[PDB]
Amino acid sequence: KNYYQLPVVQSGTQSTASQGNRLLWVEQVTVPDYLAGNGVVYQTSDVKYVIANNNLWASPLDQQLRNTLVANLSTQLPGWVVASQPLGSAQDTLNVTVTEFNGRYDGKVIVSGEWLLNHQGQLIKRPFRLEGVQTQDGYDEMVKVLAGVWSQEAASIAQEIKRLP
Amino acid sequence: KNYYQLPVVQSGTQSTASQGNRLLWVEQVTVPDYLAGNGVVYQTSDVKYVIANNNLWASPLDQQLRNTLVANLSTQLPGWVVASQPLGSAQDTLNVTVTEFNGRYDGKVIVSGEWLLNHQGQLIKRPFRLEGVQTQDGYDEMVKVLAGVWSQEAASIAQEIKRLP
Amino acid sequence: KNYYQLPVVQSGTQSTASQGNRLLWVEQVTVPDYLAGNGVVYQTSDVKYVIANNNLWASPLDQQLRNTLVANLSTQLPGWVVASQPLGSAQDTLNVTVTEFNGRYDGKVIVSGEWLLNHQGQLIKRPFRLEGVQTQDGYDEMVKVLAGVWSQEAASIAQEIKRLP
Amino acid sequence: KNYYQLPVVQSGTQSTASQGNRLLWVEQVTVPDYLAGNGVVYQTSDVKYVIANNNLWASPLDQQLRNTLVANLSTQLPGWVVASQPLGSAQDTLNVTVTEFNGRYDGKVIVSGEWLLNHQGQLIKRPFRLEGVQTQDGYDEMVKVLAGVWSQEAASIAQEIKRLP
Amino acid sequence: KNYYQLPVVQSGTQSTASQGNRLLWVEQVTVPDYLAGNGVVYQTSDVKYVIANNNLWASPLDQQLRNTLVANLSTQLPGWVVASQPLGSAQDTLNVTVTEFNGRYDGKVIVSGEWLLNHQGQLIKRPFRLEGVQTQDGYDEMVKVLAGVWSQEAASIAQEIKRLP
Amino acid sequence: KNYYQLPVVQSGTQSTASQGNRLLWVEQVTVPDYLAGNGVVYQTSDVKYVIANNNLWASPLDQQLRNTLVANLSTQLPGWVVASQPLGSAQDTLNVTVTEFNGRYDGKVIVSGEWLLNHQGQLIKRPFRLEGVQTQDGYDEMVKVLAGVWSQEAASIAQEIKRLP
Amino acid sequence: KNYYQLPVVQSGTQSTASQGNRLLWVEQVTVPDYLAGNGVVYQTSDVKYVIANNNLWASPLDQQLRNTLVANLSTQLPGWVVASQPLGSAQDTLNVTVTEFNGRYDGKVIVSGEWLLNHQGQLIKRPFRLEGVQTQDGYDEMVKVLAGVWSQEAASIAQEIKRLP
Amino acid sequence: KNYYQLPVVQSGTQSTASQGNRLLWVEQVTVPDYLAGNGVVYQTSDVKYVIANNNLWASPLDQQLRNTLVANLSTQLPGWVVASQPLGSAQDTLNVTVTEFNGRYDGKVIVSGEWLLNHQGQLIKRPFRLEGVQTQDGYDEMVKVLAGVWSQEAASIAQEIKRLP
Repeated sequence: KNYYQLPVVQSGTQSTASQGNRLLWVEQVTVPDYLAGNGVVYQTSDVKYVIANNNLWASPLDQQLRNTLVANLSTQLPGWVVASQPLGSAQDTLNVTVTEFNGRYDGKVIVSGEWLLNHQGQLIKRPFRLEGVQTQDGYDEMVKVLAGVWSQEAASIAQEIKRLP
Repeated sequence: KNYYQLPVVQSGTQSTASQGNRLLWVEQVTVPDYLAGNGVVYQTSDVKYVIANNNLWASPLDQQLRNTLVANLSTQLPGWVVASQPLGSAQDTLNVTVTEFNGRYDGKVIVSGEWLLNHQGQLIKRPFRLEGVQTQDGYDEMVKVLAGVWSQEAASIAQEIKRLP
Repeated sequence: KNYYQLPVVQSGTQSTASQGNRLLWVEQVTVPDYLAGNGVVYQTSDVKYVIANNNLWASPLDQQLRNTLVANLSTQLPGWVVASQPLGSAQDTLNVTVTEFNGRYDGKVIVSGEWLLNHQGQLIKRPFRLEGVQTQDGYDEMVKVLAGVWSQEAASIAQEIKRLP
Repeated sequence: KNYYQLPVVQSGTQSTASQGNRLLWVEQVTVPDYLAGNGVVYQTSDVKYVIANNNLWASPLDQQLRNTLVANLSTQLPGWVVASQPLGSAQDTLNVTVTEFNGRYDGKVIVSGEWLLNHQGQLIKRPFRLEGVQTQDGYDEMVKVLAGVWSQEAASIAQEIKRLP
Repeated sequence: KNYYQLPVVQSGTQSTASQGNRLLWVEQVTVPDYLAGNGVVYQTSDVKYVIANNNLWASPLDQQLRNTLVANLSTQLPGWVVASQPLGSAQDTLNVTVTEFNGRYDGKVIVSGEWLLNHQGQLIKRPFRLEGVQTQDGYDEMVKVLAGVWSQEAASIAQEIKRLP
Repeated sequence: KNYYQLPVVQSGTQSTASQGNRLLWVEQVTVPDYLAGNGVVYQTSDVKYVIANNNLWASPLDQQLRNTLVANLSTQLPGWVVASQPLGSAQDTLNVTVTEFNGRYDGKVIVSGEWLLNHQGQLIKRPFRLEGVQTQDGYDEMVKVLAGVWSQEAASIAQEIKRLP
Repeated sequence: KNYYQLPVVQSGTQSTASQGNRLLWVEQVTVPDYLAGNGVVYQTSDVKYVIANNNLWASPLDQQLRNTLVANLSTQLPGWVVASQPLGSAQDTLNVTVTEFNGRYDGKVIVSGEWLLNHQGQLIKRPFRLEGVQTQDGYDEMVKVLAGVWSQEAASIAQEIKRLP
Repeated sequence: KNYYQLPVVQSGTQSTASQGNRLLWVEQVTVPDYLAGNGVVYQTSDVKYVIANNNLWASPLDQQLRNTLVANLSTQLPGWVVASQPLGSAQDTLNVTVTEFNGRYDGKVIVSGEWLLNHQGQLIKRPFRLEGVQTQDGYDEMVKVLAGVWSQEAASIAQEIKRLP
């Protein structure tokens, strides 16, 4: 048995308060049943996949993505309070649905999905596709590159958030 | 065991929804139990079909159709915001039913169904049938052609949407 | 294993709108437990039946009847919007209960049931019995003649609908 | 395994319900668990019965009784509208209970029960017992005679209905 | 296997109406778990009982008692409408709980319980104990004497009802 | 397997409840899981007990206690109406808890508990312990003595009730 | 098998009434899953425990603690009405959570937890740790010392209650 | 099978909550399924962990964390009242999430997470990571160090609380 968990990070000891508002609530990262299960997958063909047997998630993938996104956004938004729990009526909402989170026959690892943001009536939706390479052909390197690309797309979302005050 | 999933396309930097009218919600695409089952269907006679036991959907087919439809509509409606979740009050609703999504014994592939749309009170209903050809013997080519036909019908829905004031 | 599904049809590309109203909602085609199951049946005597073993429905019979009736009424009512989903408060309702959907010892295939329609307080109920013959003694021909007689009774209902503007 | 179902009779072109008063709803006919079970009962002594293990109802007996009652009442009440579903506000309600629906060791068949009806506030209650004779040794003849007695009691209910202003 | 059912009776063709009111609703005859089960019991000692193996109830004892009480009260109250279903707001209520329904080591068969009646605020409660003898030592005779004593206590309740207009 | 049940005593012609104040409702007597289990308990040491596997309650002990309490209270309160179901608005409530209902290794039997009563707003709380002696070796004698002690405590409750204005 | 139950006590025949108020409601004694189960435990190390196999609770530990606390508080608060059931709106509330209820490698038996009291807005919370010794190394003595220390902490709570009129 | 539980510390005579402002409620500490499982985790590589099958939590880890946090906060906030249950209206809320609570293959132990607090409308969010060293080979020492780090983080939360007016 081999279980993997996305390394969750933290933003030091900033202790951000809601005095300057800037609230953010993160809903559940919706994921289809071929990634939402406990099985790590590796694209072997154009539409054919392969579910791993003993290479599983430590906790379900959607919860991992939600918590790591909350951590990455809290790190990459200094002065913002981002939480996976409801904050208030003046909070801005974020809904993420992941479409791909696997490797590929060429040794590449793909992340992709869509994210929507509600800011006081203004809704902004955007899809994303990103790729990384494995230095060593292993599930360990696969999950690590997955986490790296997850951090990349979290940084993209943080930039898009900081763009509109 | 082999698993197949329809590739969910994605665009680049998308638009916002502060206009309100550029909103569309794709409710879950309903399919009958012979398509709702996790097995791939192969039409062998006029009313006879065969469900493959070792060739399955990676995730349930209805969720795949809903997600791929949302992605295609988000691509060919750049000024709009198409989502698989509710988006507002003046948001538009799109209810799609799929009656056939399988191949035939003559080496061909069929996709048929219906769809209803609500544009600010006006309800528009349209059925559709489409037929493609898989050129190489294999379920992978069948799934590829199926995804292509699904994208073609999403483009048809986009064209019908753009035909309104 | 041999699974059968009623061939669902379509009405081209009419794109009927609710501007001229003419809404129709189709409730679930209620069917007793000797036909509502997955087992095709063949009347062997006056009250004795025979449930088939490997001759089953692709999807449950009631859902098949509901969807095929929606399709047949959409085809046979040009200018009407017929759906298996609620349309509005000004919609007319239709409730169908099937009593027989099998073959007979003489090679005949029987369809029968009752249908009720609500049009703004005016309720119209009517029973129906119809028969067809099988050119070849086979379950394939049986299901095909069943679909043909289903289309026949759908045409009867469409005429009864078009009778009262 | 042999399955039996009561033949559901049907009339031709029936009437409408714009008058309101010509409305009747047959609630689900209740039978005890010795009749609610899917097995055919054979009364062997005064209080002793035997439930056939290989001779069963095609669908549960209570639903069959409700449907056959609705059909018979729709036949012998041409000016009325009898349905197994609610029909309006001024609609009439018919609650039927069946206490015996089986054959006896002397070669005879028994059908007994009670029924209550609500006519515009006036509640009318009447019990009934009827006995027929099966002439040929077989469960098929028993079911035939049972259906005939059920039709006779439906005719009795129709006569009691027609006796009101 | 030997199943027994309390013979339910009827009151001819009186067709009692609610014009003279006299409504009666019968609640579920509550019975403890040593009689409420499917097992006929036979008192072998002061507090020791014996549950029969193949001598069972055709339908659960409480439903049998409720239906037979409804029938006996409808027979023994000419001009009253007694039902196991709610009748109206002006109806009188009856609640019965049986404590014993078995035979005894001496060949005697005991029935006992308590019944409460609500008539427009006036509540009348009363316990009862009654005994019968078996002419032949058999479960058949046991159930038959049980039904006879049930009719006896039903007659007692009918007298107590007719006592207070 | 041997089953035991406490004999539920019964009186003759009882009284009515038009006075309102002569009303009492016995809520379900609660016992812990070592008494709530269907097995008879035998106290072997100070805190050690043994649950008989083949000597069981005919019906769950708590329901037996509630019914026997209602019967005894109906006997020793002739002017009152004690029931196991709600009786009105000015009705009185009696909540009894039983902590011990078993025999001891010295050949003796124990019954202990508490009870609360609501008399027109005044809440009265009283605990109780009682000890009897079984004279002949056998679980039957134990159950007999247990029922006797239960009747004694019901008489105590009756005496406390009669002590109020 | 060896089952143990905390000896519940009683306060004679005081028959305390609510005329002088002094109500007390006891909520469920919340207990973690290593003590809340049916398994008696014995601390073998600093953080290592040992769950007993055949040394179990007669009824679940939390119910036992709740009932014994109700009894001890009723004994040790003369003139108060303490119950495990709601008493009224003017009642004072008590919430207890136990953290330890086991023995130790040195033969010591530890009880510990926290209790909170609500008296008309004034909330008073307090933790407690207490120890006892076993004269004989046995589970019997263990449960007995547990009950003794439970009585001790009940006396402490009774003193804290009597401190504030 | 070996079970481990974090020792829940306890103080002496604590304070009251009549002031209202000295109130804190610790909602249930949430951990992912790799920590929510009853098994102890041992981090073997960067993203690889191993869950011990025979070394388990005595009770679920999340409940243990909540209880130990409440106890520590009750110790280092003498003037406050910290509870695991709601305490009032002006009460403060503390939502803690734990992302890591396990040891590493270099002989070290990690505890990381986040926590949010609501002080009279002001929401304060802070993450934390802490690392200890187990000196003797054994899961017992690991659990000891884990409890120590948890107490250290509770002290950090107490310090952040005391930093407010």
